[PDB]
Amino acid sequence: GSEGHRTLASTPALWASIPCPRSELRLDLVLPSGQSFRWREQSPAHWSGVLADQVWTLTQTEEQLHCTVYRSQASRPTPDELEAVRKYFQLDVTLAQLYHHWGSVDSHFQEVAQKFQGVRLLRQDPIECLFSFICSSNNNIARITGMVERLCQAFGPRLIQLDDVTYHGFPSLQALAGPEVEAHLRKLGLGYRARYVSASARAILEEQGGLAWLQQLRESSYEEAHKALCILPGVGTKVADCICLMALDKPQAVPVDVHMWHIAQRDYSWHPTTSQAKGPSPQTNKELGNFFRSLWGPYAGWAQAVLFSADLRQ
DNA sequence: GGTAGACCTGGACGC
DNA sequence: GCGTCCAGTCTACC
Ligand SMILES: [Ca+2]
Repeated sequence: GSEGHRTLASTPALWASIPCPRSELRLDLVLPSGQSFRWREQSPAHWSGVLADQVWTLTQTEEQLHCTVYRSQASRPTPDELEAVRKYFQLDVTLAQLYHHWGSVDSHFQEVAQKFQGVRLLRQDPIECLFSFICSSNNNIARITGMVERLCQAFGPRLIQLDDVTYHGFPSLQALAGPEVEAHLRKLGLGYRARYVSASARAILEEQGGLAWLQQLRESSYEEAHKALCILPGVGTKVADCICLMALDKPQAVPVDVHMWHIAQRDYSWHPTTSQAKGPSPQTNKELGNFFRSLWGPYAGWAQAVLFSADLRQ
């Protein structure tokens, strides 16, 4: 009863509400591995994970976002705690407003977007996002989720246990920088990315000024930020964009990959013009990214998320 | 400066 | 059921 993951039905007195229409947010479209890889629908329509260093379970109704915290006497979330939720979902950004603009300038978005309202971007932690996406390169979402999970089990701070699940917070730079971590990661299956995680941790900590460095990029320019990020091992343009776009408040960053070429090509008949080659290449990927930035504007990245959600569901 | 190949893993095809 | 193919960075190199 008071054990296991909670539910809106089962322990009512424990949930608080955040005004939020399913049109402005769709948990089933945002939390599935892709932006973050740490949320799990442990119970239908109920997603659990670590948010702001505590475990929560989120579920929604047609006009309400219900939340629940596990921290020591159990109680519905406090108001401030709920804010952390709004900050994470960047609720002050109005999806209706953004969708309208994109629709206005792009008939195809206009079409496709209808069935997939409520796709926004999570404001993630630089560290987690950096390393989560270092694991994403030349890989698929299934393995990535697995890799990230093992990584957090083995190196992240132990949080609280629900049923047979012991939550962990994302590892720290120090942790990831520790000795013999690479051999450890290799044993978890991150393959060659094992070294990348190990090296980027040490690199940040011993060559760029530590944690503060990343935290400074939130204030720098996308151009600068993306630039700086590329230094780290296993971090190219793509991963650099993911980080800028999902944790460094750079909403115009557009992560270009084979996925995107497919969309650019079959939905816009897009061709590289000022570039050289006909297929994917550093110059051509740079172009594809510019194409969408001028087509969608300042929040191009957010827009891309919408097409990706609608696409995969087909 | 702008290409090619190589690359840990493991679920998908295709033969 | 085996071998090839998918799902970004990095480096050797013309
Ligand atoms: Ca590929």
